[PDB]
Amino acid sequence: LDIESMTIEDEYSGPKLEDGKVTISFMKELMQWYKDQKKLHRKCAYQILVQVKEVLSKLSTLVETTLKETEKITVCGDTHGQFYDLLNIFELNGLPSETNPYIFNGDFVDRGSFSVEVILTLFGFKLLYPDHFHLLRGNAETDNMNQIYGFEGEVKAKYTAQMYELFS
Amino acid sequence: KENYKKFYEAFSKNLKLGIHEDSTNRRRLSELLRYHTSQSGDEMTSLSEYVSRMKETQKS
Ligand SMILES: [Mn+2]
Ligand SMILES: [Mn+2]
Repeated sequence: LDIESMTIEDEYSGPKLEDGKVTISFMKELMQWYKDQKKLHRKCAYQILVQVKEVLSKLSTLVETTLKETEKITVCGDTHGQFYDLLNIFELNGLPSETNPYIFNGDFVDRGSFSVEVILTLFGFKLLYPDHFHLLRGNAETDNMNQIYGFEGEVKAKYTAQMYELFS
Repeated sequence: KENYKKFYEAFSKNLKLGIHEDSTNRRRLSELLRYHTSQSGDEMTSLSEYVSRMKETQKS
Protein backbone atom coordinates (compact mmCIF):
# COMPACT_ATOMS: atom_id res chain seq x y z
CA LEU A 1 0.00 0.00 0.00
CA ASP A 2 2.79 2.42 0.95
CA ILE A 3 4.80 1.69 -2.26
CA GLU A 4 1.75 2.31 -4.50
CA SER A 5 0.62 5.37 -2.56
CA MET A 6 4.17 6.67 -3.22
CA THR A 7 3.68 6.20 -7.06
CA ILE A 8 7.36 5.46 -7.96
CA GLU A 9 6.08 5.23 -11.54
CA ASP A 10 2.31 5.27 -12.36
CA GLU A 11 1.59 3.72 -15.83
CA TYR A 12 3.21 1.87 -18.73
CA SER A 13 3.16 1.32 -22.55
CA GLY A 14 0.85 -1.79 -22.35
CA PRO A 15 -1.69 -1.46 -19.44
CA LYS A 16 -3.99 1.49 -18.52
CA LEU A 17 -5.14 0.09 -15.14
CA GLU A 18 -7.92 1.66 -13.01
CA ASP A 19 -7.50 2.23 -9.19
CA GLY A 20 -9.67 -0.91 -8.58
CA LYS A 21 -12.15 -3.03 -10.64
CA VAL A 22 -10.02 -2.85 -13.84
CA THR A 23 -12.35 -2.82 -16.93
CA ILE A 24 -13.02 -6.08 -18.87
CA SER A 25 -11.49 -4.25 -21.91
CA PHE A 26 -8.25 -3.65 -19.88
CA MET A 27 -8.28 -7.30 -18.64
CA LYS A 28 -8.61 -8.21 -22.37
CA GLU A 29 -5.70 -5.82 -23.22
CA LEU A 30 -3.53 -7.36 -20.46
CA MET A 31 -4.11 -10.87 -21.88
CA GLN A 32 -3.39 -9.70 -25.47
CA TRP A 33 0.09 -8.30 -24.61
CA TYR A 34 0.76 -11.50 -22.64
CA LYS A 35 0.52 -12.85 -26.25
CA ASP A 36 3.09 -10.07 -27.02
CA GLN A 37 4.92 -11.22 -23.76
CA LYS A 38 5.08 -7.81 -21.98
CA LYS A 39 4.65 -7.20 -18.17
CA LEU A 40 2.74 -4.83 -15.85
CA HIS A 41 4.51 -1.87 -14.21
CA ARG A 42 5.54 -2.79 -10.60
CA LYS A 43 3.17 -0.22 -8.93
CA CYS A 44 0.16 -1.32 -11.05
CA ALA A 45 0.96 -5.04 -10.49
CA TYR A 46 1.07 -4.21 -6.72
CA GLN A 47 -2.16 -2.10 -7.06
CA ILE A 48 -4.19 -5.08 -8.31
CA LEU A 49 -2.37 -7.58 -6.02
CA VAL A 50 -3.02 -5.74 -2.71
CA GLN A 51 -6.69 -5.18 -3.71
CA VAL A 52 -6.99 -8.91 -4.65
CA LYS A 53 -5.39 -9.81 -1.27
CA GLU A 54 -7.84 -7.58 0.64
CA VAL A 55 -10.83 -9.09 -1.20
CA LEU A 56 -9.55 -12.69 -0.65
CA SER A 57 -8.90 -11.88 3.06
CA LYS A 58 -12.57 -10.71 3.48
CA LEU A 59 -14.15 -13.54 1.38
CA SER A 60 -15.74 -16.52 3.25
CA THR A 61 -13.23 -18.37 5.57
CA LEU A 62 -13.92 -21.55 3.60
CA VAL A 63 -16.29 -21.52 0.64
CA GLU A 64 -19.63 -23.32 0.37
CA THR A 65 -22.05 -22.35 -2.46
CA THR A 66 -25.46 -23.41 -3.82
CA LEU A 67 -24.85 -23.40 -7.63
CA LYS A 68 -27.79 -22.11 -9.80
CA GLU A 69 -29.73 -24.04 -12.46
CA THR A 70 -29.08 -22.76 -16.06
CA GLU A 71 -25.35 -21.94 -15.61
CA LYS A 72 -22.69 -24.17 -17.31
CA ILE A 73 -19.47 -25.34 -15.55
CA THR A 74 -16.04 -24.49 -16.86
CA VAL A 75 -13.34 -26.35 -14.89
CA CYS A 76 -9.59 -26.34 -15.12
CA GLY A 77 -7.73 -29.02 -13.30
CA ASP A 78 -3.97 -28.43 -13.29
CA THR A 79 -2.94 -25.86 -15.93
CA HIS A 80 0.77 -25.27 -15.17
CA GLY A 81 0.94 -21.70 -16.52
CA GLN A 82 1.19 -21.25 -20.34
CA PHE A 83 -0.21 -18.40 -22.55
CA TYR A 84 -1.42 -20.75 -25.33
CA ASP A 85 -3.39 -22.65 -22.65
CA LEU A 86 -5.17 -19.35 -21.80
CA LEU A 87 -5.88 -18.75 -25.52
CA ASN A 88 -7.04 -22.38 -25.93
CA ILE A 89 -9.52 -22.20 -23.00
CA PHE A 90 -10.94 -19.08 -24.75
CA GLU A 91 -11.43 -21.47 -27.76
CA LEU A 92 -12.86 -24.27 -25.54
CA ASN A 93 -15.52 -21.95 -24.01
CA GLY A 94 -16.78 -18.38 -24.19
CA LEU A 95 -15.61 -15.71 -21.68
CA PRO A 96 -16.24 -16.33 -17.88
CA SER A 97 -17.74 -12.79 -17.80
CA GLU A 98 -20.13 -13.20 -14.77
CA THR A 99 -22.04 -15.45 -17.26
CA ASN A 100 -20.66 -19.00 -16.64
CA PRO A 101 -19.33 -20.55 -13.30
CA TYR A 102 -15.58 -20.75 -13.73
CA ILE A 103 -13.65 -22.96 -11.35
CA PHE A 104 -9.86 -23.04 -11.47
CA ASN A 105 -9.04 -26.10 -9.39
CA GLY A 106 -5.43 -26.53 -10.35
CA ASP A 107 -1.77 -26.19 -10.19
CA PHE A 108 -1.24 -22.93 -12.18
CA VAL A 109 1.98 -21.14 -10.97
CA ASP A 110 4.67 -23.59 -11.66
CA ARG A 111 6.24 -25.71 -14.50
CA GLY A 112 5.71 -23.11 -17.24
CA SER A 113 7.54 -19.83 -18.16
CA PHE A 114 4.33 -17.72 -18.22
CA SER A 115 3.22 -18.81 -14.73
CA VAL A 116 3.08 -15.46 -12.81
CA GLU A 117 1.19 -14.07 -15.81
CA VAL A 118 -1.57 -16.70 -15.55
CA ILE A 119 -2.34 -15.73 -11.89
CA LEU A 120 -1.97 -11.98 -12.67
CA THR A 121 -4.90 -12.15 -15.18
CA LEU A 122 -6.91 -14.78 -13.22
CA PHE A 123 -6.71 -12.65 -10.04
CA GLY A 124 -7.98 -9.69 -12.09
CA PHE A 125 -10.93 -11.80 -13.30
CA LYS A 126 -11.66 -12.89 -9.67
CA LEU A 127 -11.95 -9.18 -8.61
CA LEU A 128 -14.33 -8.46 -11.54
CA TYR A 129 -16.34 -11.72 -11.41
CA PRO A 130 -16.42 -12.58 -7.61
CA ASP A 131 -19.70 -14.49 -7.09
CA HIS A 132 -19.13 -17.63 -9.30
CA PHE A 133 -15.39 -17.48 -10.22
CA HIS A 134 -13.56 -19.79 -7.74
CA LEU A 135 -9.82 -20.30 -7.73
CA LEU A 136 -8.62 -23.18 -5.52
CA ARG A 137 -5.12 -24.00 -4.21
CA GLY A 138 -3.14 -26.55 -6.07
CA ASN A 139 -0.52 -28.21 -3.93
CA ALA A 140 1.88 -26.55 -6.51
CA GLU A 141 0.76 -23.06 -5.56
CA THR A 142 2.24 -23.62 -2.03
CA ASP A 143 5.64 -21.87 -0.93
CA ASN A 144 8.19 -24.78 -1.35
CA MET A 145 6.87 -25.69 -4.87
CA ASN A 146 8.36 -22.40 -6.11
CA GLN A 147 11.82 -23.35 -4.82
CA ILE A 148 11.84 -26.88 -6.30
CA TYR A 149 10.57 -25.74 -9.77
CA GLY A 150 12.48 -22.40 -9.57
CA PHE A 151 9.42 -20.02 -9.74
CA GLU A 152 10.76 -18.25 -6.61
CA GLY A 153 13.90 -17.22 -8.59
CA GLU A 154 11.97 -16.83 -11.89
CA VAL A 155 9.80 -14.15 -10.21
CA LYS A 156 12.96 -12.68 -8.50
CA ALA A 157 14.51 -12.03 -11.98
CA LYS A 158 11.19 -10.73 -13.52
CA TYR A 159 10.51 -8.50 -10.47
CA THR A 160 12.36 -7.77 -7.16
CA ALA A 161 11.81 -10.35 -4.38
CA GLN A 162 8.92 -8.62 -2.50
CA MET A 163 6.57 -9.43 -5.46
CA TYR A 164 7.26 -13.17 -4.92
CA GLU A 165 6.67 -12.74 -1.16
CA LEU A 166 3.26 -11.21 -1.97
CA PHE A 167 2.46 -14.10 -4.34
CA SER A 168 3.51 -16.58 -1.59
CA LYS B 1 20.42 -3.79 -16.85
CA GLU B 2 18.46 -7.08 -16.51
CA ASN B 3 21.86 -8.89 -16.38
CA TYR B 4 23.74 -6.03 -14.64
CA LYS B 5 21.75 -6.60 -11.41
CA LYS B 6 22.97 -10.28 -11.35
CA PHE B 7 26.60 -9.18 -11.85
CA TYR B 8 26.28 -6.47 -9.17
CA GLU B 9 24.62 -8.94 -6.75
CA ALA B 10 27.60 -11.34 -7.12
CA PHE B 11 30.57 -8.91 -7.44
CA SER B 12 29.46 -5.70 -5.61
CA LYS B 13 32.05 -6.13 -2.83
CA ASN B 14 34.97 -6.22 -5.28
CA LEU B 15 33.51 -3.16 -6.96
CA LYS B 16 33.51 -1.29 -3.59
CA LEU B 17 37.13 -2.37 -2.93
CA GLY B 18 38.06 -0.62 -6.21
CA ILE B 19 36.70 2.67 -4.78
CA HIS B 20 38.76 2.10 -1.62
CA GLU B 21 42.02 1.17 -3.43
CA ASP B 22 42.21 2.69 -7.02
CA SER B 23 42.63 6.50 -6.61
CA THR B 24 42.72 6.68 -10.48
CA ASN B 25 39.62 4.57 -11.37
CA ARG B 26 37.22 5.54 -8.54
CA ARG B 27 35.69 8.59 -10.22
CA ARG B 28 34.63 6.21 -13.00
CA LEU B 29 34.04 3.20 -10.76
CA SER B 30 31.40 4.93 -8.58
CA GLU B 31 29.08 5.35 -11.56
CA LEU B 32 28.61 1.53 -11.44
CA LEU B 33 27.32 1.78 -7.81
CA ARG B 34 23.73 1.04 -6.91
CA TYR B 35 21.87 1.73 -3.67
CA HIS B 36 18.40 1.61 -2.18
CA THR B 37 16.89 4.97 -1.21
CA SER B 38 13.64 6.06 0.51
CA GLN B 39 12.08 7.14 -2.83
CA SER B 40 13.58 4.29 -4.94
CA GLY B 41 11.21 1.87 -3.15
CA ASP B 42 12.44 -1.76 -3.51
CA GLU B 43 14.76 -0.95 -6.46
CA MET B 44 18.35 0.25 -6.54
CA THR B 45 19.18 3.47 -8.42
CA SER B 46 22.55 4.79 -9.54
CA LEU B 47 24.08 7.88 -7.85
CA SER B 48 23.93 9.80 -11.14
CA GLU B 49 20.19 8.91 -11.43
CA TYR B 50 19.86 10.27 -7.91
CA VAL B 51 20.85 13.73 -9.17
CA SER B 52 18.24 13.52 -11.93
CA ARG B 53 15.59 13.64 -9.13
CA MET B 54 17.60 16.02 -6.92
CA LYS B 55 15.71 19.11 -5.65
CA GLU B 56 16.78 22.54 -6.85
CA THR B 57 17.74 23.51 -3.24
CA GLN B 58 19.74 20.37 -2.34
CA LYS B 59 23.54 20.91 -2.27
CA SER B 60 24.27 17.35 -1.07
MN1 LIG C 1 0.13 -30.55 -11.17
MN1 LIG D 1 -0.78 -30.71 -7.91
